[PDB]
Amino acid sequence: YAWNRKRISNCVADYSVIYNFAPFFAFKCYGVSPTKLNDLCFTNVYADSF
Amino acid sequence: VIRGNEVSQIAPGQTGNIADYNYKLPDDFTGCVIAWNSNKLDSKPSGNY
Amino acid sequence: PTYGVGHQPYRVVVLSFELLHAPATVCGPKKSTNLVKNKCVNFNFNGLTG
Repeated sequence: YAWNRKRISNCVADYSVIYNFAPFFAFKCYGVSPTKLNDLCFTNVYADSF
Repeated sequence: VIRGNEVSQIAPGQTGNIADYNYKLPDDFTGCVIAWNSNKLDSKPSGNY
Repeated sequence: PTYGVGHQPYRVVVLSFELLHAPATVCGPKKSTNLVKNKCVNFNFNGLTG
């Protein structure tokens, strides 16, 4: 009910180091593919943890 | 033997570490993939190397 | 063994099949039938049905 929201901007994002941080099975994505996140790039990334 | 993160990379048309440098499946691959947990056999409390 | 379920070891066996270009060598348990000619029949030649 009080989920955090962290803004991520002005940095280089390496999405392959996420797998070494938490023990999860699938990097479930909807609009993109989890293996193509290192080539294309965005404006802002928002992280919501609950 | 791989880890649980990289089971999704054993698939045709995949990009990662195992798919690019260890084990690559073709784009027109036909066949089956069978993966199962082996925590009780391939792991030790001191660390299997 | 104290690691998470996403970092536990996993045994992977990949079975790759060669589709029919040569005479078949690996065929499963189906009994054969005597060949009949000059009659409208259903046929099953090495998995090719017709």
